[PDB]
Amino acid sequence: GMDTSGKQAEAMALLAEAERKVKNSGSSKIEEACEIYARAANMFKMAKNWSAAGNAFCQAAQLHLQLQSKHDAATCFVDAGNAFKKADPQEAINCLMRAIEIYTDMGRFTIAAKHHISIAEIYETELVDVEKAIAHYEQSADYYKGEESNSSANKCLLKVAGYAAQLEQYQKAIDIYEQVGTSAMDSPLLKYSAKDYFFKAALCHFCIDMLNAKLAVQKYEELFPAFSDSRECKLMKKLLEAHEEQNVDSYTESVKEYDSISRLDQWLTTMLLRIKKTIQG
Amino acid sequence: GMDTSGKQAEAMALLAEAERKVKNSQSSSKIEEACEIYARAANMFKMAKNWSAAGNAFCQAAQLHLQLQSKHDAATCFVDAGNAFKKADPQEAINCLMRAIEIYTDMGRFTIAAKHHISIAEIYETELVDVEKAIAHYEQSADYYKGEESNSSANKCLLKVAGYAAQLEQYQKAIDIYEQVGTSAMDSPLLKYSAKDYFFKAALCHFCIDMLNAKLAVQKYEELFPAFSDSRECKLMKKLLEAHEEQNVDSYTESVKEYDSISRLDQWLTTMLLRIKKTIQGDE
Amino acid sequence: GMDTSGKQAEAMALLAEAERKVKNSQGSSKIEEACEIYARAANMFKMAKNWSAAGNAFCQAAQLHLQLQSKHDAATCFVDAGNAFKKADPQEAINCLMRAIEIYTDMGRFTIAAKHHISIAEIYETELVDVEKAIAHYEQSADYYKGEESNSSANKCLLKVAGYAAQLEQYQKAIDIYEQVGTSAMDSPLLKYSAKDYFFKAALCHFCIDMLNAKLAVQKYEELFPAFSDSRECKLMKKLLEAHEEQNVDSYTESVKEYDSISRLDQWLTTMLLRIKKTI
Amino acid sequence: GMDTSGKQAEAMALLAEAERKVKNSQGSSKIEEACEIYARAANMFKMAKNWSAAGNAFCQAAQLHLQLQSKHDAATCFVDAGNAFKKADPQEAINCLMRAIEIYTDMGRFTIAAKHHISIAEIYETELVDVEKAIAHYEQSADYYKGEESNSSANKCLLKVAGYAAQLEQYQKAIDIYEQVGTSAMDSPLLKYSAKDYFFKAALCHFCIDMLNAKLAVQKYEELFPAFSDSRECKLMKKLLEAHEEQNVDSYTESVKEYDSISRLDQWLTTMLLRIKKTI
Amino acid sequence: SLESTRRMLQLVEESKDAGIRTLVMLDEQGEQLERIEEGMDQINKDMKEAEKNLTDLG
Amino acid sequence: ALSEIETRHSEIIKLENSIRELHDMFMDMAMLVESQGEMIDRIEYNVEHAVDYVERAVSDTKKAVKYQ
Amino acid sequence: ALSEIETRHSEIIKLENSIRELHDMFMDMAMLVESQGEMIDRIEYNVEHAVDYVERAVSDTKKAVKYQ
Repeated sequence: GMDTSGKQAEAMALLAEAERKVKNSGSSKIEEACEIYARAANMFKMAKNWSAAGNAFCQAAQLHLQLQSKHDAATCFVDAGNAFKKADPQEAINCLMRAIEIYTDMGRFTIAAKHHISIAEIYETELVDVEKAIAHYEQSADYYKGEESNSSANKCLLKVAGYAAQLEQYQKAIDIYEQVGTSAMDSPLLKYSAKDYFFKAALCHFCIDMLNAKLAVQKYEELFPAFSDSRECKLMKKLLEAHEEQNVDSYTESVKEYDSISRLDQWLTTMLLRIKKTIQG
Repeated sequence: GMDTSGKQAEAMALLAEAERKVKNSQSSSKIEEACEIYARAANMFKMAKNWSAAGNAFCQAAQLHLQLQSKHDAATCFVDAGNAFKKADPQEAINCLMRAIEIYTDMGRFTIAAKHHISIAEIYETELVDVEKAIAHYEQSADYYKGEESNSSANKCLLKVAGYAAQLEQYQKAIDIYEQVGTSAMDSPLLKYSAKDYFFKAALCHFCIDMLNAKLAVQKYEELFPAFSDSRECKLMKKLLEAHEEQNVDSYTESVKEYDSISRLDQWLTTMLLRIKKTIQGDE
Repeated sequence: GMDTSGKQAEAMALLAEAERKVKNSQGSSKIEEACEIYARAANMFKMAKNWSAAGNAFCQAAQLHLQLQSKHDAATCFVDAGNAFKKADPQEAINCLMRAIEIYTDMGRFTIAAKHHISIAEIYETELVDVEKAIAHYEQSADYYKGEESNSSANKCLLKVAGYAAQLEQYQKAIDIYEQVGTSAMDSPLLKYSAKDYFFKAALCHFCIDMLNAKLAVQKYEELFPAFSDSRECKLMKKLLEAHEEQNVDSYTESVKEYDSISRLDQWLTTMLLRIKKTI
Repeated sequence: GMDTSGKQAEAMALLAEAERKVKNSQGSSKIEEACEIYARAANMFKMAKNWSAAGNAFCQAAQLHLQLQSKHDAATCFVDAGNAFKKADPQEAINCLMRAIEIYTDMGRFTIAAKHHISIAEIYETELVDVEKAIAHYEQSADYYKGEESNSSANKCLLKVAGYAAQLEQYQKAIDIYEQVGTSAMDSPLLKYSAKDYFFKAALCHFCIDMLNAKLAVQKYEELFPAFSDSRECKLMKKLLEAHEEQNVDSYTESVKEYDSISRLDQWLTTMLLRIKKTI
Repeated sequence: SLESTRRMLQLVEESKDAGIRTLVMLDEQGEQLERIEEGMDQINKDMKEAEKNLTDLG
Repeated sequence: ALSEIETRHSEIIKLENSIRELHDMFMDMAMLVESQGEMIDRIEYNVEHAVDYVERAVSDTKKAVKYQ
Repeated sequence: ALSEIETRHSEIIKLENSIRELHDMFMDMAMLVESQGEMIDRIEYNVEHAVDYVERAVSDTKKAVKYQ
């Protein structure tokens, strides 16, 4: 309605008012300045500007920090990070890290874990750094596990294991998958899904050598019997039997037959290609 | 008791007493009691089935709070008056809702403003049947929700506004919205399966502008998303395109009738299919 | 160890000493301390499994608190007393729940009033084997919920009201409510699939009133809701109409048994079907 | 090291400062500051994954709050200390949890008592490998939940207790619990489906006693509601009874294996069938 | 063809069990929701009374 | 001969029964989920009002005691 | 053969695929719903803490101010 021009003019007027009020510096002046900064940041967000709003939020956070107030600074910093989510990833990451540092001082673990998860999301969605994302996810998983939140401490472990497997660190991925499957099999609700984890673990063992995959499949079958009567285990046995005699035709035929009934995602096809190119030779 | 006459008389007497009390005071301390008695009168009117009187009392309380240095209570009275007037006076309810939305957006809170915008659009669509204002309010609510990092509500608002635009012959807007939502569902593990549906809709929209564009969009969706190939929707679209190419309206009609026989279709699907049917019939 | 001897002894000692304290008052701190001790004694008695004494203590505390200007505390104590009294004697629970409903409605909120009305109706149905007062309470709760645009709870209450009215042979209200609910649910993305069922129920009521009325209602419903023309209920009702139009009872029974074989019939449906069969 | 060494040093310094403050005081502000720094040191210890020290600090803070006229903070510190002690020594965690339960139930709050009892019972079962104390704790939690009219939690606790009791050769308690649960669940329109399973379990508990009791129980259950007459489980029960009557173990084994093939069996059901086959 | 029907039977049985578990757990969920809804009203009423008292005293 | 015919005739009705039971369960699920969603919306509204009033009251009392 | 075998095979395959899709849907349902359940369980404790704290604070402050 009023267009961004009027909102920008009002926000600049408020910013100038706050700057002049802080210039002649005392509690009332600084409180008015921070309130005006918050109002200007809100108007900037309304005006669709995503850079000035973040700067105003950061200024308000700093003003709160200098005064004896902590959680207000954390709220301002997280708001600034949210505003910077579309402006500059580095500033948002820095603001979120400062918010995490402030939060963890008082023992609020869940908020710090959520902020770390958001930071890992930023690091993995746009930036191509997977080591930092893995570290942040591990930190979040540890934070959640420290509060007996096993249900919420498993997704991060699965993501970390998947990325480690994508990074050739198969031992860590196998350990995480086996631990998750062992924890899940006990729960009757999550028992149905546990099969998948074991299957994935088998693949991770096959990426190393055939005998390791055979022994691991036998161990899983003895430990958990239903895994022996599943389609994935049938495919595993067929592949193990076929590869021994260097017959790529059977391998590809079985892969296509499995794909026909149910499609495979990028991870599964990538692992199958790696196994075929590495061991089938 | 449940007698309506007694409750109505009591509420009217209480409102008259409050009015004379506020008039006497006008001749800060007593304004609070005036607001409380006005709220009590509004509640009694609401329980007396006189929605108009309750809404008027709520509006008077909102004004009496506005003249005082208080905003949240005034906005609460505004929403109460609007809800009361929803049944009787749609326009007064809309005015109260928009004033309250302005109040919230001035304070800073956004999500409640989005909910009230959606409510305004709903009343506009269901009573005043004004498509354009509902579309604008849905767009504003979707923008607010997206600005708050809320995607599901924004996605639903985008779907509704795109459907309304398609109903209004604006095919490009609907096409782009459907493509965006389809991609968003495409990059999710849960909604992935439903991702096909949106794409199908887009295809139909393309058939409304040209059939060659329909083929190009279908091929683009196929290459982008292989799973869309096996879905019955892709086969139906290909068969319809072939029938349109050969101008054999009979084959198109038979295929559409069979597809209706296997499963029913909503009003949108049938109307778009009829538009395509008349477009092709013009060719033959 | 959770022996009730010590709990009961402590509770009665507290009650006696609080009665002594309150009695001496022939400034207002005495009433507050008496109410606090009453609440503690009531809680102790509740821990002792004796519900009558706990409810009596709750009611006495509620009355003492209501003696002062504070009133919402009295409502809370009264609802607690009703919850305690739900075991032994429901009449006192009903009385105190009604008083709490009155106070809450006076305050201004109505959702809690609707919940308490639902509780009272449930108590009536379960214990007092009464349906008329339960019907009235359900209607009041439905009206209260609809006043706040709470469609789901109001619809459920109206469903119960229509069912009970049908049980009492009041067909008009049942058909009206069923038609209203079916029409409302027809326009939903989730509830749409259930819109058929309600219609069928309404259709059955028509069969009680007359035959041609039921046929015309079926035609109207099918025209309004074309997808209703493929559901099993429509086919069953068509077959029953065909059998009932020529004084055929054998085919009626065979169709009823065939439909019941796939799905077991409930008491309501089987009773209505028996009535229709007995008609002719 | 890195963070661990610094956190440990800071926690030790905070503990030393608290000791100095408490020895200096032996006014209220001193103890309040001491307890605040105790809590901060406990959190700092939790940072470094040293649960024993954090639990000790939390227990000391709880004691400091207790010596002052405060209870809620003491209970919070007790539960935090118990949660911290859940790792190293379950006994200290159990002590803290029982203290917290006593404090909470003193004020009259019963909802958190059930959760604390459930946690205590889970610790007992998983770590100490004991079922009697777990049974008692679950019974107490079920009674507390049912006191507030929460049916689902009480039903779950009673189901667990009945399963454990039937595992411990006790049949009458298990049969009573299964009967009550099935009868309650049958009425509700939502949980109508599952009642049969409970009935089946009850039947098994009756068969471990004697064949005639199992036959009479099956007849009673079938009479109660025809839905349980579904062949899926009734046919298996009748086949097992017929095999037992005629002293044919081969037929019993064949029937059990055929049932297992289509649908798998659990450890509880497997052991029950093994016992029934052994007694034959 | 018979093996096909066996597979469908097994799959539908598994799906039914999953649905049963979801229904029961959601019943518990709804009970918890009702409890929190009951609590918040007392929260709000007590807070409003306290705020009014504090404002009046000043 | 008739063995396979009876087997085929006996392996179809059970699927229908199971599917109908699943249908009923899913429908009840949908209705109760809608009800729970409405309840949660009311929950959120109440929480928002409470937190806003908390901020207002704390600010007012703090300024009043500061000014005395 | 003719319509016989083609119908048999096609319907069986389509039903199997649909059933597998339903199985996956139900698994995801269960996982997310368990997450929601633990989230609400987390809400409950802080709700209780807040109510107890506010009750005690209001009572104590009212008594202290009235006595002074």
